[PDB]
Amino acid sequence: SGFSKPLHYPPVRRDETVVDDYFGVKVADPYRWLEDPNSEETKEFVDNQEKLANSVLEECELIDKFKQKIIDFVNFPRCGVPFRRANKYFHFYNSGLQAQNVFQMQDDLDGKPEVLYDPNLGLSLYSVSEDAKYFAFGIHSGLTEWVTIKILKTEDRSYLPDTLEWVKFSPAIWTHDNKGFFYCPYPPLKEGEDHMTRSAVNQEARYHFLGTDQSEDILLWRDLENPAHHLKCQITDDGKYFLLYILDGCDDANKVYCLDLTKLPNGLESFRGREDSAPFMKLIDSFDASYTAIANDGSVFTFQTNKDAPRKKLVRVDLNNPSVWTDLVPESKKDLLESAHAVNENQLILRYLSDVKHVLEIRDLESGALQHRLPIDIGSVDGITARRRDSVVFFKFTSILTPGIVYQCDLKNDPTQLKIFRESVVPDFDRSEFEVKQVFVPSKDGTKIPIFIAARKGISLDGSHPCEMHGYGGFGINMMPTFSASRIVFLKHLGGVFCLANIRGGGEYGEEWHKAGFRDKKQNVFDDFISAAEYLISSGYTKARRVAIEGGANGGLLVAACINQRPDLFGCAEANCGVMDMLRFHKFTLGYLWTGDYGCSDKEEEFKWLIKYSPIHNVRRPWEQPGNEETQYPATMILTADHDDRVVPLHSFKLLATMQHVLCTSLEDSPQKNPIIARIQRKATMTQIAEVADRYGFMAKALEAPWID
Amino acid sequence: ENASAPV
Repeated sequence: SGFSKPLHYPPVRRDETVVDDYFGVKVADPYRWLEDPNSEETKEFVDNQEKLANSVLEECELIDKFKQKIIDFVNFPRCGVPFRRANKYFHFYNSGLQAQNVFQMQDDLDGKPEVLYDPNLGLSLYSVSEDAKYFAFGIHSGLTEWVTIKILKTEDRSYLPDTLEWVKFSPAIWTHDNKGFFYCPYPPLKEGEDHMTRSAVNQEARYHFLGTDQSEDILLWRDLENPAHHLKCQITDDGKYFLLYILDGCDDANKVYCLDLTKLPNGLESFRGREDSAPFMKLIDSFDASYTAIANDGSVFTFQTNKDAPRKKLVRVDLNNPSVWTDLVPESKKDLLESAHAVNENQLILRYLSDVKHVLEIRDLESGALQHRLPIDIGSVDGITARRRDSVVFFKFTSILTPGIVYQCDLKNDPTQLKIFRESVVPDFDRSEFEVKQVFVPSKDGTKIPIFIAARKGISLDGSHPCEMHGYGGFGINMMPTFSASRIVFLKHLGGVFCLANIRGGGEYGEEWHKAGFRDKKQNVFDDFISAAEYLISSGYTKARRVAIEGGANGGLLVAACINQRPDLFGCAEANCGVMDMLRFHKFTLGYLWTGDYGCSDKEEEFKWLIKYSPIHNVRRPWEQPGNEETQYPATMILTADHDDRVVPLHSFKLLATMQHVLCTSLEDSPQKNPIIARIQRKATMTQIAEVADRYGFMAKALEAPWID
Repeated sequence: ENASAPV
């Protein structure tokens, strides 16, 4: 047990009268009062948990060495993927440690870059007009996610007066007349609501004319009967059709409404009246499948869909004859079609995920015929933003040992052969001393689970190495082995082995992989992660007390469920912003959007599966189980912010209180010696560095792993 | 495109 300085756990009050009935099952909730973040008693708790946490971290002598290495390894120039508008190319750049990326512009491909906007004096949703004369961007005013959109002129970097409030994730979609754009804002604030405490409902699709106030924007769609339905939108590369996509919750499923802009007399000004919604052709009007438009030749559209294709495919339909849908690129029986991109007037780039590695195909657009195939090494290719009219395609490659390469491919003039456009370099790190491999590991039920393992070349499998394992396992999210500077520090200066596990609930083998780890089958996700740890131990990478596990949000749920079920297997656990009360999550902020993956304790069958793994309801003293008297919980750090509208911090607080009660303060001479603490952020690159240095310092101490120069 | 720092 790494930690020797004894622990003074603070008193935490239990309300023994709070009890709820779930279909005849009585569940006590003695920390109900921790659900209010503003009360005197909750603020005292925060203060008491901060004092305990600081005292344990002061014993962790490698925090400072970690912090300086992270800073040094992350301090290198980085280029984003370039995109084209008119004859200008745009990209982001960071020298290394700038708090935000700087936005650059150049005249030709061989042109000299100039600074167009430097925020270093938070910013998302950058979108350049068709003629390259304007750009729209979002500023973050608060602690909440709300964004304000402003527009600049690229010629002199001057602002327009236009200010658009109440945007979240919707970028500006510009019409080809350069007069304005479509976007999807939430309504203005009403009586009784407050900027801090407003919900995000009743989303709208609007058109904004440049040089006007938000209150003049044309209303194209809203639905007051279905307040939770949310929106994304798009315009076709030819400029003729506005596409509106309507979604419900977390599912990979959407509606598709199409508006023919060429049929409107006097453009978007026709709707000045409201008459409240525009005359959309409602091509798809249910939530049965995912649809994303890839191209159109007049009224003939190509779409990517999961309709009777859990690995996805490309289909074609004529809007003038919408009963008839025809396969263009058939579903593969082994590989997921992750994305598709129309390029160079008549070509398609398809990005496949094949045993959790990318493969790129280049095809003919009209026929679907295969022209070239490029398998990619262990890592991830992403960010293809080229449009159909563009002849140069760019994308980014990243991996555990590759900080970032941007590749360039002139499909017109010098085709087939990827040239490096920019390559990032980690300073003072010899990449050739390390390697990454993939193995497939059997889960409890026999299913094979792919995991990646990164380690120093030529190590002995003698059980001696500290090991960190990461996973997520939900929502159809594909977990790729990308670059992290702090992970390099763990590998080099702690002698570590890193493992990424592609457990079920992800999307890696399509929709069947997602469904085998959601709702009634969520327990499969935990079993998959436990199996991976058992493999790392039996194959001789590490041992039980030298395994750390880490994850965030749904990944934090992952960590907490796994330590409740198999505490013997782990020496350290770090849960960042986890969903910990699975009976009550849907009651707070936007947690109601996660019922599609988790179920909801409102329905009796869904309760019965939730109660078995809910973290705050399954904390149990491992030493009281008759064969494992020598087991305790791993040293545990729960990470959160004291205020967080994404995953409310009551989740973390209630768990922390439950663990400290059950394992430490309910009994007189507890075998639990490993510390159970929270690292609480009150209220940016340097903030993030300090969080990660704390977590790795605590990890080194807990696993009794010394520093190596 | 506009990526946070890979900490």
